[PDB]
Amino acid sequence: ELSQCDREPIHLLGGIQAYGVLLAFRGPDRRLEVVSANTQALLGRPPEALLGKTAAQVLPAELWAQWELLSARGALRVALPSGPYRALLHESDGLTVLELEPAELQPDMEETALELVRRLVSPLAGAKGTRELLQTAANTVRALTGFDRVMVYRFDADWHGEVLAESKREGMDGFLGMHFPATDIPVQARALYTRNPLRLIANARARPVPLVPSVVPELGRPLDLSGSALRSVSPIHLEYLRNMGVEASFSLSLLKDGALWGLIACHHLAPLHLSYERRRACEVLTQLLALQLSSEERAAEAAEDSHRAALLGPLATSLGAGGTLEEALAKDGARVLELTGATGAALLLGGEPLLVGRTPSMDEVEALAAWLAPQPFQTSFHTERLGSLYPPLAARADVAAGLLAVRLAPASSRLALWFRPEAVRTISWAGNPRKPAEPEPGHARLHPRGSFQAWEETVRETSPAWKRADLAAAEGFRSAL
Amino acid sequence: ELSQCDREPIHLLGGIQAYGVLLAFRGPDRRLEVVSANTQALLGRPPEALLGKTAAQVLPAELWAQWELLSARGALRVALPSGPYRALLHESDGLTVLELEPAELQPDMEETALELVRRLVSPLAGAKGTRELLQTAANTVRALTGFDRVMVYRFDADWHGEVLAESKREGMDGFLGMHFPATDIPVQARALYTRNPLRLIANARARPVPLVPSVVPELGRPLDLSGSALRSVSPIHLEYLRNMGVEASFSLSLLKDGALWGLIACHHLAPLHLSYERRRACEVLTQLLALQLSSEERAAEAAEDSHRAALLGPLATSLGAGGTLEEALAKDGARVLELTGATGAALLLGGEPLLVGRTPSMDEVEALAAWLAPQPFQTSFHTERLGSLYPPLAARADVAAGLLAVRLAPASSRLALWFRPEAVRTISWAGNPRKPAEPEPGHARLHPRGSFQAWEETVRETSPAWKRADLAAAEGFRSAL
Repeated sequence: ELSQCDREPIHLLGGIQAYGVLLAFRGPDRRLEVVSANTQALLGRPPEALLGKTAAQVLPAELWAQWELLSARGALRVALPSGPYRALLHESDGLTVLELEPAELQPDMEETALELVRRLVSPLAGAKGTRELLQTAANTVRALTGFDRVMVYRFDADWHGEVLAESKREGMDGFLGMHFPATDIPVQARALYTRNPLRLIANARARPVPLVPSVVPELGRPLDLSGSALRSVSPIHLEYLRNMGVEASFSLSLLKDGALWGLIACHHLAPLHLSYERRRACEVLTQLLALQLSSEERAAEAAEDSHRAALLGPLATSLGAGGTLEEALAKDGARVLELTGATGAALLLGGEPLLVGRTPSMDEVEALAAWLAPQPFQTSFHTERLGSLYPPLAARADVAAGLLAVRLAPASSRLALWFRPEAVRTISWAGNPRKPAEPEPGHARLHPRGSFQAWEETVRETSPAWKRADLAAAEGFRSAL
Repeated sequence: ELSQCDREPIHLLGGIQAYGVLLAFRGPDRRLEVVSANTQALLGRPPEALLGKTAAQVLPAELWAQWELLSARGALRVALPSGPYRALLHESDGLTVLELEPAELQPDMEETALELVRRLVSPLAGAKGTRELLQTAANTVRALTGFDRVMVYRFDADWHGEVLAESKREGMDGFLGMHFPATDIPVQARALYTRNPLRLIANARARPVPLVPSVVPELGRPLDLSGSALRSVSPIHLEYLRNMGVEASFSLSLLKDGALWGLIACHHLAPLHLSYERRRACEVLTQLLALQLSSEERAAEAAEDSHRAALLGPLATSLGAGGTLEEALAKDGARVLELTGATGAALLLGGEPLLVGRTPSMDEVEALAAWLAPQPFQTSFHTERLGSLYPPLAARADVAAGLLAVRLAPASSRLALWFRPEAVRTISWAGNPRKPAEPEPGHARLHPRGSFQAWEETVRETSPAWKRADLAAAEGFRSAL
C-alpha cells in the first residue's frame, strides 16, 4: 500500500529466506563479513562466535577441499556430517559470495543429470506455430515440476502483461484473460529478470531472516543479492502471494535477443522445495526456447506479410473488373477489413463516402474528414487516442478510439481512413476471475476483482497498437487511380 | 529389383560385438532362452552349462535386488567383482534384453558434459546462420568424445548426400566437400536407421558373436537386434569401414518429421569403446540440432515465399495499370526476370510469342508447343534436363538448363513458357558413379569401392535446381495472367 511499491529498489531488501546460509570472504585474507542467525546453526557456533576471526577458522576445510574446483565449476553437492548440501559460489562488489542449501533428501539413485533434457525434448514434436510451443512447454513443466499451477505471460510495447496461457491442476480456478498491469512489477524487477534467468520462492510462510551487520561502511549499504538464489521479495509482493495462498512458486524468464520477451511461472498452493537436479534444466530450456521463439516469430511475421500480400490479390482481381468502383469495393469490404484489423473504413470520393463494419455517424464522417483536411499530413495519420486529439470524436469512443488514415489523393481532398474503437470488446470478458471472494480484501494489492482495474483505466480510451505492414499496404490501395 | 547390397537383413545375421555380452529370458518366470557365445568370461559358468539353466542362480544378486526398479528404468550401473559394468533392458518378440558391457569411469564428468551441451546453446552462436551452428556442433562433439575424424553429412532427394562440415585431427586426410553416391549406404539401412539413432562399432577387426541356438526355435531365425546396441555392423559395411582402415565409428542420425535429413559421422584409426552415458548425452544434441534446423529452415522458406509474393505486388498492380499485357512485359522486361530467378522466358499470345532474354529460336518454340501436348501434364512440369526428354532440346546447349511451361488452360491456345540458361558446376565424388559396384568371389554380394578421390565429377548440360517455392509461384502466375 506504500507509495514506493513501484519505486522501492529491491536491492536494499537485505533480508534472506529461512534456509539460506550467508557466507562471504574478503579478498586475499578471505576475511568474513555480514552473516545471519540461521547460518550459525548449520555450522553450530553462534554468529558472533563466528564473527571476527580468520577465514580458515570459520572454514569447514573438509568442504573447502573442493574450492580449487569450485573456482571453475561454481557448484557441487557435498555430504556434510549433518546432511548433503550444494555448494554455491558467486562474486559481487569485489567480494566472494558463498551459499549452501539442503540438497535432495531423496536418495535419488535415479533421476540423474541430463536425463531431464531427454525426458522433456521428446514432446517437442510438432513445433509449427508460436502458441503450441509454450503450450507444450507448460504441459511438460506440469509433469516435470509436478506442481499445481503454470502461467505464460506476454508483455506489451509498454510492457503491460496479459495472461496468455495456463494449464491448471484439478481443483482450482482458471486465470486466463486478466491483463497484468506493468505497475505491479517495477522496472527494477524487470531488469532482474533480464539479468537473472531463474528465481523461486519455497514458502510464503518463511520469514525475512535478518543479516548482521546490516550496514557496511565501504558501501553504507548491504551487498547486492544478484547471484544469490535466496534473495527475498518485497513484502508487498509477498502479501500478493499470501492473498494467492500459493506458498510455492517458480519462474522462467523469456528474452528476445537482449529484450525480455515475457514470463513463465510455476506455482503450487502447498509449500515444497525443489531439487537442485530439476532446476539446472531450466536455463537450457530458456536458451533453446529463446532461439526457437526468435525463429518462429520471424517466420510468423513473414507469413503474415505473405498473407496480407496475397489478400491484396483478390482486390487486384476486382480492380479492373467492370462495375462501379464503390459497389465493387462494397462487395468485398468485409474481406478488406481484416487486412487492416480496423472494424471499418471509408474513403473520400468527392461525394459521399461509403463505410462498412462499425458505423460512425455519416454527418460525423464528413465533419471529421473536413477536420482532418487542415492538418498537413504528408502521406498518412496514425494514432491510438484519436479522441484525445479531437474531443468531439472522443464523444463517439465506442466506434473509434484509434485509427489509420492515408490520402487517397494528395492534390485533391480525396482521403481514406480505418477506424478502430477502444480495446474492450477485443479481449473477451475473461479479464476477470468472477466468484466474489468471501474474505473481503482491500484488493488494491490483489488481481481477483482488485487489479487490472488500473490496467483497464490505463487502456481506457485507447485502441490497440498499429502495425506498419498495413501502413505500407495503404499505398497499394491508393494506387487504384 | 533389389541388390544384394540393399536387400540385406542385418537384423537377421545375428552378428554381435565381442567385448560386451547379451542374453534374454523365456516366459514370465524369466528363464534362460537366449545364450550368447562370450559368457563364461564374466559369468564364470560354461555357455553350454549356462544353456537351460534358470535366472535364479546365473544372475548377480544385486541384479535381482534392483531389477524391480530396473524394469522401470532399463539401465543399471553394475559394480561386479570383476569391475564396473552396465546393463540395458528392452522387450522384443516377447523376450527380455539383458546385456552387460564395461561402464563409464570418470565420476564427475557428465555434469561437465552439461556445460559441454550448454556450450552448444551459447549466445554467441548462430550469429550468421546454419554453417556456424553445424561447424560448432562438430567441434563440441569432438571435444566431448576425443577422436580422430569428425564430420557431418546431408541427405539428397536421390539420397546421394555429401559433407558440409568437418572436424579433423592434425596430420591426415580431410574428406570435406566430398560427395558420395546414394547406393553407398543401403536403403533398408536408411530405413532401420530411422528407428534407432545409436550405432557404435568398437573395433573394425572385431568378430561377430555367434548365438546358441543358431536360430530361435519359435522364430526360426535370430531375433532382431534393433533394440540392441552391441549389434555388429553388416560385413559389407565392415568392408567399407576397413577400406580406409578406420577402426572405430558411431552413428549420429537426425530427422525432421519421420524424414531423416542428415547424420554425423566419426572415424577413428584406433579401435575404441565408448560408454553408454556419453552416447546418451550426445543424442540430446542431435534432437536439439534437428528441431532448431527445422526452425530457421521454415523461417527462410516463409521469408523467400513472402519475398516472391511481394515481387508479385508491383507486377499485379501494373497489370491493371497497363493497357495490354504484352506491352507491359516489353516495358518491364527486366522486371519480369526475377519472377523465377531465371532470366529468359516467353509466352504465346495465341499466336507469335513475346520472346525476352536468351530465348531460343521461335520455330523451336512452336515445335515445343506442338511437343509436350500429348504428354500428360495437369498444368506444367519443370524439366531440369531437357535433352533426355527430346535430344533436339539438348541441341540448344545454351538453354541446356531447366525448362517449364504453363499453358494457361489444360487445353489452352495461348501459352506461356520459361527457361534457364545452362550453368556449369563442379563437385568431387569419391569412388565412381560410373562403375555400378565391385565384384565379389562367387558374386554372392557386391564389394565396395577402393578409391576415394575426385575424378573431377563436374556437371554438364545441367541446371540450377528448380526449387519448389518457385514452382508454387508458377501457380500464382497460373491464375489467368
